[PDB]
Amino acid sequence: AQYEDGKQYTTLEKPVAGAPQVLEFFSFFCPHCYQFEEVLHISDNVKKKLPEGVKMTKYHVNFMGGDLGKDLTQAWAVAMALGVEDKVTVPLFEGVQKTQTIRSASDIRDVFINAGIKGEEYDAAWNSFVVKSLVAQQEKAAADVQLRGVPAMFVNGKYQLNPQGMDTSNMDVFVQQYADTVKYLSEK
Repeated sequence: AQYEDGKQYTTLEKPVAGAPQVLEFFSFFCPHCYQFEEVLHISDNVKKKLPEGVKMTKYHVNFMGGDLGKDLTQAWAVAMALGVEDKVTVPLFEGVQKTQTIRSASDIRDVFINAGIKGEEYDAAWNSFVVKSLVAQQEKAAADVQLRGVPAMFVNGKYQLNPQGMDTSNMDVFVQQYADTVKYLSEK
């Protein structure tokens, strides 16, 4: 065919019931994730091709960057709770990978302050039980597909995007092929 299991995607031999429709995993420590967000705008181009009613989920992971990795998963939980994903994603990536000015939870906090979230409300979110269960969700979803690498995308709890099986000569063409694959899998 044109889309083949093992080629643009793989199939989970252990499918995950009740999973988010489009589920993306990343780490602010992850170099291809930086590309995916900053150069390729994968998430955004996928959304643009997704059908009516399809919700998109993105979670952070713990298995990169040790102690700071976990802080970043909690901070992403804070970002999701406050709905400020689009204001911190770029400075977190650049603070971790470009300028390397993020070395502690306090430096992560600074990024939110500079993006205009108030100290009081950041610290309240950070310590909140709603953020705790939001961290729990991120971990459980990763555990469900027994995730050992990022970037990763899963469709309908049963298909996993396979970007190595796509041409990378042209970055634009790579993205469209990627988003079209997500759309195809979505309609399966």
